[PDB]
Amino acid sequence: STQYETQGYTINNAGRRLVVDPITRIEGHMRCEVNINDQNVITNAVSCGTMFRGLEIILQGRDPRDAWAFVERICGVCTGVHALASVYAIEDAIGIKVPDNANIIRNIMLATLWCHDHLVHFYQLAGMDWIDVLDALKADPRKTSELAQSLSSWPKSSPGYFFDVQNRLKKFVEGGQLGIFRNGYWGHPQYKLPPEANLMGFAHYLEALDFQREIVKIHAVFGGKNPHPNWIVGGMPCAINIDESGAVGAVNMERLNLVQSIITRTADFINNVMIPDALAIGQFNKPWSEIGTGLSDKCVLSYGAFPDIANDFGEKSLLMPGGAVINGDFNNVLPVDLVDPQQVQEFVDHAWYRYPNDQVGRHPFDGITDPWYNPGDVKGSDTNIQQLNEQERYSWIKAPRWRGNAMEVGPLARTLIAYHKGDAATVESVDRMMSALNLPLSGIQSTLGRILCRAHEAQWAAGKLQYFFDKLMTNLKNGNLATASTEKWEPATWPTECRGVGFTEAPRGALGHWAAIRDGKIDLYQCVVPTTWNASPRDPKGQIGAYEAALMNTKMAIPEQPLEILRTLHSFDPCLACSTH
Amino acid sequence: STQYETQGYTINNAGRRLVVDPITRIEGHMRCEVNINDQNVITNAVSCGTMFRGLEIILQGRDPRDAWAFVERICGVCTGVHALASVYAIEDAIGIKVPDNANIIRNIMLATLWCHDHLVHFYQLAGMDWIDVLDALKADPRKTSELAQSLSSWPKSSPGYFFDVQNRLKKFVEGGQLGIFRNGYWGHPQYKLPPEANLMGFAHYLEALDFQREIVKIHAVFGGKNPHPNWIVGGMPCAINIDESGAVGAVNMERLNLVQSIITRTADFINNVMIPDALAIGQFNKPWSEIGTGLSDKCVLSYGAFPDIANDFGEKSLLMPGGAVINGDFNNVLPVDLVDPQQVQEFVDHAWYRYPNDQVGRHPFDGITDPWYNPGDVKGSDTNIQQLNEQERYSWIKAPRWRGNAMEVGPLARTLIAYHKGDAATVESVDRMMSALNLPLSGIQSTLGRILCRAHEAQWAAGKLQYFFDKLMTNLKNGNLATASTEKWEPATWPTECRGVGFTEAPRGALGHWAAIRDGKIDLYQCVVPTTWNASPRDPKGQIGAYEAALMNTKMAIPEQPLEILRTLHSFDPCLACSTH
Amino acid sequence: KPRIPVVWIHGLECTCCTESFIRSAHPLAKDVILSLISLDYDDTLMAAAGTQAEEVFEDIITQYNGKYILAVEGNPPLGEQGMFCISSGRPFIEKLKRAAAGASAIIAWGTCASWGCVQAARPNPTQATPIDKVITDKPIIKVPGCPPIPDVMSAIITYMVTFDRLPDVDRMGRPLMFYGQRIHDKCYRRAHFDAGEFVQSWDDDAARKGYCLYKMGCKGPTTYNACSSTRWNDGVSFPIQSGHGCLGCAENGFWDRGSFYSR
Amino acid sequence: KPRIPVVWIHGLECTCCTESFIRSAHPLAKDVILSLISLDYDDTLMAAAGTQAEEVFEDIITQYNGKYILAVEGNPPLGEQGMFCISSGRPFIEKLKRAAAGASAIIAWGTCASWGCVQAARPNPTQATPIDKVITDKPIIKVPGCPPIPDVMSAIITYMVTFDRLPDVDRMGRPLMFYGQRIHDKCYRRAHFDAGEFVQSWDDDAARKGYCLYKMGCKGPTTYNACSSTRWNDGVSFPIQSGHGCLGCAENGFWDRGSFYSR
Ligand code: SF4
Ligand code: SF4
Ligand code: FCO
Ligand code: FCO
Ligand code: SF3
Ligand code: SF3
Ligand code: F3S
Ligand code: F3S
Ligand SMILES: [Cl-]
Ligand SMILES: [Cl-]
Ligand SMILES: [Cl-]
Ligand SMILES: [Cl-]
Ligand SMILES: [Mg+2]
Ligand SMILES: [Mg+2]
Ligand code: NI
Ligand code: NI
Repeated sequence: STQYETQGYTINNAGRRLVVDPITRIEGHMRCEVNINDQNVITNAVSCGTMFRGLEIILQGRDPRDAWAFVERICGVCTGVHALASVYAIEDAIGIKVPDNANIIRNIMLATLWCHDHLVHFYQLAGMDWIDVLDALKADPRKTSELAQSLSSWPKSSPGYFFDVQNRLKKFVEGGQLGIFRNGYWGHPQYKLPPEANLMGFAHYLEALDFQREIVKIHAVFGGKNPHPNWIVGGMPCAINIDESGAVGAVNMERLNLVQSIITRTADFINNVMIPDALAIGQFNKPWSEIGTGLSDKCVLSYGAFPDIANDFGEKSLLMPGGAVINGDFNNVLPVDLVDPQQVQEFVDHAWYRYPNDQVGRHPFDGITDPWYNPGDVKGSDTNIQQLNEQERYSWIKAPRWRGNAMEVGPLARTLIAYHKGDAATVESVDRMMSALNLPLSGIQSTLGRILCRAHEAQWAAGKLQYFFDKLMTNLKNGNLATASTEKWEPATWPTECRGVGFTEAPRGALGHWAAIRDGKIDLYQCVVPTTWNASPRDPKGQIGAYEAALMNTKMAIPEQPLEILRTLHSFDPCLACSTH
Repeated sequence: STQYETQGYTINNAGRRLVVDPITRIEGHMRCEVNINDQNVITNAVSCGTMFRGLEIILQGRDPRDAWAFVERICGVCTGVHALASVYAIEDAIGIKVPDNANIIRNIMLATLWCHDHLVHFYQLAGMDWIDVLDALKADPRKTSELAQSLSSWPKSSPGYFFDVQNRLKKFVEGGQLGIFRNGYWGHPQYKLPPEANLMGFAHYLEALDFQREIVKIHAVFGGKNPHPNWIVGGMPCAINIDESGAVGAVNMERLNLVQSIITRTADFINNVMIPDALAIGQFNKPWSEIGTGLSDKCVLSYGAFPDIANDFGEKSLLMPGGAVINGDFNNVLPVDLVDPQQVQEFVDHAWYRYPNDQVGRHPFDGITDPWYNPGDVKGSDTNIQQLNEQERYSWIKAPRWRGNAMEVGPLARTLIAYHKGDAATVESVDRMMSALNLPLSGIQSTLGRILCRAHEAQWAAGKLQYFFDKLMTNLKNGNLATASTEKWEPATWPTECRGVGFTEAPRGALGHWAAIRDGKIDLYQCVVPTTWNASPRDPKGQIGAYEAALMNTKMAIPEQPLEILRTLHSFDPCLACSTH
Repeated sequence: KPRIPVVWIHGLECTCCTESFIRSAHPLAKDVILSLISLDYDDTLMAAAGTQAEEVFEDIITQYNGKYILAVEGNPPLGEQGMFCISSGRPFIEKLKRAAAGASAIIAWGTCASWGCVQAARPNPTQATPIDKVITDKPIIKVPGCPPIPDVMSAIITYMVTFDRLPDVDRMGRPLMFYGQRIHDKCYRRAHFDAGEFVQSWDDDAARKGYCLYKMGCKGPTTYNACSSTRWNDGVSFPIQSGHGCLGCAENGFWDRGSFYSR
Repeated sequence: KPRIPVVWIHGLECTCCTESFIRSAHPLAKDVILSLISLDYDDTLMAAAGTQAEEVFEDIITQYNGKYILAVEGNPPLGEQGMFCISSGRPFIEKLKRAAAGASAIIAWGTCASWGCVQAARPNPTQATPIDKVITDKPIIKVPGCPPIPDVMSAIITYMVTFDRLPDVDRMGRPLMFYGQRIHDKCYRRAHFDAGEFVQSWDDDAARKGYCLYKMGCKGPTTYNACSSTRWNDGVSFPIQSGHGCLGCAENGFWDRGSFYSR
């Protein structure tokens, strides 16, 4: 057993080793191991991506116009965000400018994804870490109604409703077919909601499971289908026709009416169901404002997103701010440049990849994806990992760093960046939110904080959906219908050799695609994805990533039941297919 | 002025005349006139249909296979019921038996219509006679929540919801654009709901306006569209394919799944919104259990409906019983034969039609539709009527009688027939309903009763929807897919001369189509429609129809404001396009 | 801000267009009435009857003269001095003319108002006559169909409110947006038509595979509407999708073009 | 009354098929889970993780040996001794084979489980392999598409539950009900294909009229699925309706049949 110091942590692999494989209520495949000391406190944390597909390899030799369709399939949870990054990257390489309505529609696509993804994460992925579903069976329906009505104007709050929900759960469990509730952590002492709050939460789980299907109808209108809508290089394929013959073959007034109806319902659900539930989880779990801080008080990163001026990716255009904080210095938000080779680099000394020199980090334009399964001594075999060896290579996830710093990305990161750049709406929202909880600002830098920021982002995005729709309708009133630029559609119009970067803020954090085009085909295509940052393994300096750091120093009540580990990991919304691509 | 005695009434046209033209919150065109004595009691009532189109004339010379499509357009409110009666009539004439699935799907189409039509009538047509909309502005949202929650398990009951509904109404009226609420009867002493019940009812009006659009999706699946779905002689055109190539081109498992979803939602809305509102109106308006009795304690008629044994229209088959009561003898439910020339007859001595002898009635196989606009000695002129002359011709509605008797038809009529025939489900429902209001069974024979029975029937039909759906699925499981019989589709296969009767129970009561085919063409096509019965003018004996009787002896608080007249008329759910065709 | 005044009157009709309107899925008819328009007169839905209804009618067309949209469902009969359709003891046509005179624009909802529909089919006993043969001095937007599609009706209204203009129309006054193309030009069974794959009798193997309905009398080839694209009832179906040929119900005279089951 | 046990496992995948499943409009995925099946194992949605999740997996496949449906999303990679996809420290393929041995039947959700999908596209770095090349002794229903249509997924489930049998399949193991016909055989733009009316560049006049997307690379003519009939997201749209050609995403090897924008 060894011990070393990094980022204010003592990494100590003495003591009992705990394995959680598989991590569930995530997308894709993850393994986590920790060591706990005699006080059942985590002294070592090991983040492991247990899948790889190799989209960066598959994309070589493809037509750049096709690339979005391939990379969209990096992930069906954050569906569309890779298509957006791709069309951005190819447009940036070739020098394509899209029409305003294409840009607006793309921002609608992204905001719709934020709303949908954040809502499903809150209920279906993270929720059962905080709601004791089985405890709901002990709730009083009238007391449940009273609680719900004290927290929200949401209509669906009758005692009879809560009784009906409870009775449905009772009949579901009675025969012993507990399905997704089988062998859960129910009764764990870290479950702190009263029974009425569990019944309210569970009811909302079911409402959200129903309601989420409606949100993506926006993607269906503009993008054909969800999951995995369609896009083009040069804008979007959803041609508009309001007032001419054949409007039946295009986005017309009836189609836009559908979109508006979805937007309103989406805002209503998020504002009156998800937001109150998030605050209620805060109220009953305040100690989790001091657990899982990890890198969120040291190093956070946003690239920024939602350019409001078409084809302008600058600071005055992006509605969601970009910037980096390092060394806990939130008074100096630094500018990010994705072309600068000294900024974003990926290391593979602790990952299953070959580099000519594994002691140096490679900017994505110099990226290499050469898979090498080499787990070394894992107390078993190459085909039977009993204990990863975190002193060597232990993951299919590359290790991204920014100026050599290990960074946290995602909703909390973005909230902190916007807050410290002085975004008025963010400042006001955060201050009000932490006031309502009777917690200091610092309480946001936590596992609880990640959940609160995610919910507040769902609300932000629902608001932006309306703003974007209004901008679209304004253009249509002014007779501006264009949805595609085709000046540079034909390969004969492209530079023989060019490269570009497409970036955005996906639901989980900062996303970049780096593409190099040569002779009409993709020569290089490298992706660095938010969960790649967060779930990162260590670097040559032994610096730990956001997940490992957040798990460090965490108390477990019951080592055999990893509820605290699940809470912190789920708070980051892990997407492992994204992380590995 | 004259006075005579009929059916226990004193018909006296001395004293002040009141005219209500147009009658609103009905389908189509009606004029009502009454005389009131010094005590503001109606001593005379005059029912006048103020429209005619002449479908019975238009159908002559048409192909019998096309008839359903023409007569469907008798009415867009009771949409589909005339198509059903038409295909029944032509099948009866030609000797066509349809496959079981066609029969089940037709029963689904009819039950769907009962649900939709009854729901919309309750809220959008009758509701504002009972609910004081402007009084809802004075309600306390919390007391509204408490009221609603005391009456129902329905989820949408929060104080915040009722506040939001209340504020929507407040904003609607704030600019002085009161729309459908302008110059209403608000504040009339006969408005008896407390403000909280008004706000509850108004919230439900809005919810019902939204929800009704979903119910008719069942019509869209089986019949292509609503309003005015499609049908065929020989069954239904919605061919079924569950498990074979090209199921995408037919009624498949996904289409049946949609139907099931609508059925469950329809039952839930009726049972938890409409039913408790009907009872609440009952609780606050018990005196109306003794107003508007009319013929409902003397003469009531049902043909029966929903044959459960395909192509069997006998008593063992019909799920909704047929029968006639006369002379207030509910102990003697008499069988109805629609071929018997001494049973159903229409008179026109007081209607705008020509008969060879206007002092006798004609069975529909001997029917004549020879329009003759002759209002005779009116106050005013034939193009500017100030007062109809009810001593001569005063309506576009023919006067149907059953064995010479004036009959009431519709939900109350059917409920009485089924109750006294000993239908277990009807007996239980009525007993439980009248028990909850602490009213005697006789309290159903009233304006309030007509509304209670309509809500009852909506629940009954919602249950039958599931029953029929289950029967259809049972057949499909057994490999029984057939939806059309085509061995007699071609005109050359029909009798050179034949006649038939198609009958059912439409939402408003007993419907009959009588058709004669000769040489491949419609020779005669006579409709007798439920509102023809209820809104009937007088016959040679001076016998009054159901509306005129129900209005007799009615007290009016304010002569100039016809709220009591509207209450009683609306309770029968008048369809004037139906009545006149 | 005030909402645009709308006066909705009814001649000879079955009320199918009113029912279609309240089916609207987006925007909901509720939201149309509460938030997009001021539905100031409508026999089907209004609280007031008789003299109170007449007062509403008079007050609205006077106070908002030159400023309301007139929606017409149904048609006036010229037979029997117009008393085949009587309103307030007078021929319906007088109400139509009075309403029309003060309107900024007229929407003829449905085939009845646009062309005649079923009452005008042979032998037209009442001499039912479409609105534009009576009102000859105002813009009339024809929205045909029996009835028109719910979401087409609401989209036309939202267009007028959002864009502050009438929809552009074809030479028959139908909105180009929804009536510019034929049913058959956007029919999902066109592949079968093109291949000679036809239903020949109901519930044959062709019918069970969703073959073309042309030989069963489908009039899609000569009918302009949005039924095969926008579809019906929040996109759930349309006549052809549920196995029945198009009747031609959006077209002038469609009742008298021969059997629905003939070519 | 007991619900049919379902074990849902995940190989190499993007989780689009799971996401599609929860989009189901009728029946709602809620009601499928609560009332129609017993979803006894599912990494995406289950409470239990790690050893608790292993305990559920082992108990279900033992207790319901021979009686559970195995749903598979994604595929096994044969490269690096299977350790391109690791579950509980061992190759995913071991978990697949254990689950398969006890299943009464297997549903291969999506193009991944059916054929290979994007990870199997040239040069297939992981040697991703479809389920039917590994499991050769069990009924496998292929439900291809990237992902399949939500209401098709739920319809197949309800069919299996209601009718107590597997759907009948074509020669490739796809349910005839939804894969019997080509996109192009039920496409509402076929009229334009027949007439030579094609989009030639994005947002051209043809595109604004809903013309056929064949010259923009639409692979509808060779692709079997229900997108042009059942459509996507409760009938709201499908790729072609929103102006993009079919990619061919239901067909084996569709990623490697040339550019999506070529013939
Ligand atoms: S079903 Fe009618 S509209 Fe469709 S292709 Fe055939 S003939 Fe044309
Ligand atoms: S858009 Fe595609 S599927 Fe439709 S007709 Fe054209 S080529 Fe065929
Ligand atoms: N959000 C998201 Fe998926 C991840 N990580 C991407 O990009
Ligand atoms: N219900 C109904 Fe219409 C009437 N009256 C018919 O038939
Ligand atoms: Fe909507 S009223 Fe119905 S008949 Fe044909 S349009 Fe007329
Ligand atoms: Fe639904 S996992 Fe998504 S990639 Fe194509 S099917 Fe695979
Ligand atoms: S009958 Fe009418 S509803 Fe459409 S499909 Fe034909 S125009
Ligand atoms: S791309 Fe796939 S989703 Fe349907 S339209 Fe083509 S099979
Ligand atoms: Cl009118
Ligand atoms: Cl016509
Ligand atoms: Cl798995
Ligand atoms: Cl493939
Ligand atoms: Mg990468
Ligand atoms: Mg008649
Ligand atoms: Ni993802
Ligand atoms: Ni009617």
